Amino acid sequence: SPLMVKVLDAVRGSPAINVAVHVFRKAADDTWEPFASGKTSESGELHGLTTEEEFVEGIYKVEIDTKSYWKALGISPFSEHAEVVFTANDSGPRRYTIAALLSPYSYSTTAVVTN
Amino acid sequence: SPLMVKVLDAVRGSPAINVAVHVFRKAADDTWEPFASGKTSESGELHGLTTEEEFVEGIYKVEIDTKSYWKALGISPFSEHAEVVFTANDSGPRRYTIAALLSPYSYSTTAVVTN
Amino acid sequence: SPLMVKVLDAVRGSPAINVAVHVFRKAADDTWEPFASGKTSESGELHGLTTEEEFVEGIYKVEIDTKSYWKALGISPFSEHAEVVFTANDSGPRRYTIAALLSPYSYSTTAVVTN
Amino acid sequence: SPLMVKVLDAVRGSPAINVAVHVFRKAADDTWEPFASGKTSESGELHGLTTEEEFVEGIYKVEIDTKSYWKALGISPFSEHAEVVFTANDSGPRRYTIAALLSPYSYSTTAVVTN
Repeated sequence: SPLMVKVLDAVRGSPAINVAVHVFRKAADDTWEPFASGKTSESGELHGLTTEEEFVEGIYKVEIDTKSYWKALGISPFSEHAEVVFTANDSGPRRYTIAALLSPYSYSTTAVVTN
Repeated sequence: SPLMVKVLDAVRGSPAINVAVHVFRKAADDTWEPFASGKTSESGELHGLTTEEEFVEGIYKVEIDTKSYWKALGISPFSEHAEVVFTANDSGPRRYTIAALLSPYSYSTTAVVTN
Repeated sequence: SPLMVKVLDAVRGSPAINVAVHVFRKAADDTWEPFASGKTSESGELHGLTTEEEFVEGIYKVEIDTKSYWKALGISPFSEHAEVVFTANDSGPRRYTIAALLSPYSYSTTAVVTN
Repeated sequence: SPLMVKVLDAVRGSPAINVAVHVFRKAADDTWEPFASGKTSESGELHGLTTEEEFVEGIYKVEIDTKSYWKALGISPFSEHAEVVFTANDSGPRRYTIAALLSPYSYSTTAVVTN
């Protein structure tokens, strides 16, 4: 899959397991159509989201549903979800990994773009 | 203002000046309604966004136009906008400071919530 | 003070109060010599560490006693101390603000350097 | 290896390649003795640092030499190196991965502890 999502839990120092992830692609009407989704594995990773054929250039939104994750651990978080909006570009490297580091009130989202 | 946004540049170690920030509030019909907007000052902070009277309970979206900030520095970044979605004032009125740290391929969001 | 340290709690979204901070300066013989120390205030900031006259060029080590902060909250964290090692005033005198964000298994260090 | 180091470059959105990493263990005299070292691979990862037999409980320091990395990319950084001081504990999970996210003026170090 040209798009992968990896999530780490900075409170427990663990992969963030069973975190729902939703990917949307922006349509011609400037609305977000569902594109792909899943839940992170025991390794905190979500594979198989899409294929090279389906992941064409465009604007994508990745929603990592962090609020539900922290609620299940018993910690009240700040945000509804971590949101990454980005443009997929064919000229750059072929694989996009969205790496999220989560704490309840602070979090980072980084794109590692490789091939 | 009960809502304050601070934007910093992690490449140069400086405040991020003149960055556009748009705040939306989810309406009854689930659409994002415009709420407030402004641009960060020389300190990287955006003050005067709203007031205690206007900033009622709700789901807010803070959109930091950030790709634009980096492109102004000659950097083609990964993400279009930093986006922070949070429920505000659900336990009663609070003061929210959202600090966004900008890197070309990465964004960090931190919220300090006080009384 | 040309050197300011701010400590924030990423689990609770609050300043980190009463955190011990020790600053060292590398001596001619390569040992770390004590330079200044203090404890963060209710805002999470430690002011009054040093002066323009005392903070000369050199290699400085900022040690944030942080494992101790987390252990006081009932959290057994990964790291003993947040540690920031930097050369200061090598291009001339500057003002340094170091912001440390504390999580149990993670620490983030940000420096804002101004004139 | 029970200890692994992974490093990401938030300016380029890439693994941080060829980054020198030094691990020290604290001795009875409170001095840091060299323990293991290496340089990150094309994946930004450093494998084979140690073995379960050699990595006993104690206090360890991981120095990721970030200054040299940013100098080779043409960006003046804040810090001499990212430093992680931590205590290895036999009761917890067996594998420690130190995950570093680097920008020139802001960086995070997280321990992912698994088995």
